[PDB]
Amino acid sequence: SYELTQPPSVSVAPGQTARISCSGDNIGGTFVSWYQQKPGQAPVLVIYDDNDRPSGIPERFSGSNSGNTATLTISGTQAEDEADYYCGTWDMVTNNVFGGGTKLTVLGQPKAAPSVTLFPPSSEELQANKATLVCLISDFYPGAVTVAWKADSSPVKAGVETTTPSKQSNNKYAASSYLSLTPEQWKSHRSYSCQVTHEGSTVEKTVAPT
Amino acid sequence: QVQLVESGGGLVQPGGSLRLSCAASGFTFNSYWINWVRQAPGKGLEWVSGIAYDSSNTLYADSVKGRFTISRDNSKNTLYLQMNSLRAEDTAVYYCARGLGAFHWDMQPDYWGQGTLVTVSSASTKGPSVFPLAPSSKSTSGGTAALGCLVKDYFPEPVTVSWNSGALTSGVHTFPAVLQSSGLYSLSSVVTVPSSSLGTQTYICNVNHKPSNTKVDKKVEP
Repeated sequence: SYELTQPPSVSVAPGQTARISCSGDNIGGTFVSWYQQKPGQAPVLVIYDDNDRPSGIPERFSGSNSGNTATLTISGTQAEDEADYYCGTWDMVTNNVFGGGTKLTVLGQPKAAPSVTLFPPSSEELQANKATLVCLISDFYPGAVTVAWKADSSPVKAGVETTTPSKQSNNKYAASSYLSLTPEQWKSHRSYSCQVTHEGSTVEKTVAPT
Repeated sequence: QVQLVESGGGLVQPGGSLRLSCAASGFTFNSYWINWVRQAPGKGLEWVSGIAYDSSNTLYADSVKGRFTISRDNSKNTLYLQMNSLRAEDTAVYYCARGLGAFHWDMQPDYWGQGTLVTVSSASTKGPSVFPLAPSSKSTSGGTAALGCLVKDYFPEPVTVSWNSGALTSGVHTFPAVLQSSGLYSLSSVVTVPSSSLGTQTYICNVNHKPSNTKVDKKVEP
């Protein structure tokens, strides 16, 4: 039965209307609820039973539900409305189901590309029979990045661990990626690169054995 | 004011068990369906279990059925989740969440607690290995330079990193840790400094890990 599907991301200018949709097979015959969740905070109900509003919720939040689509509309979107939004329903088969969430951005800072710093394994770690290449990614906005490694232009999937972006202390984001090899592997290619792509374009740093 | 306060989360190993509780106040607890809903770090919401106002009906997600047991104490305004045969993929913040009304069909959450964190991992406690990330070439002479410390393979969180015993804080960026497949964590801390300072000034990272009683200084040189 029951998957509910939302778009990962929606953007609005301040004062523009945001619309977040939530789709499911005859979702129109369930009672849809909507939750807003800010970073590090519990979800808060903003609409229940398709279109009703708890007291305390600003009148700009409204809801709709017909056919395969339910929609949460925010008119005159404000800065504080920036959050993840989840749609939710109940049905006999799967009980309480939630959509995957939709991050809403109110165009809030200017774009900033990532700084990428890439460190080769240390002589200390190579003496201890290991090697880690460390790729540090900072000062970006908005907060999504795609990182990739190459061993002399040849792609690598083996041995790569990458964090998800976390909001900084100046309203931009940081992440890191680590590529773990053996010393022989590390000597066995003539160079290595983390290639970081930020909505738009690709930044690259490269390192070579010594 | 409706309040829901969860507790009992913590670290535990796969195969092991834990009991969470949620103490409620500011509404008539006895007349509402109550839920547990969980959120894995950076993931969406997943309903876990719910119980009718009169404990006549109890429901579980298929992911959890047969291992978790929900119950309530209407005399103490308290809800419990006994979680047995834990798996790594049960790691999440667990929220207690009041339903709209009393019965299963009213089970959609309206009010949520702040939640309690449950980390399920088979890793043993381990202090980090600390490696220097030597300054190389990136900007230039009469510019700034970046050097750091690689704190590899520790468990559990958290680790504290300072530079020169706390004396250097300006220019320090310590990055959130990566959780590797090994189930062990790693992080990095970099400081930016005048390039001209390299090799007249000393830079030592201090890495503290309370769980393993580990305190490591590492000198970082060109």
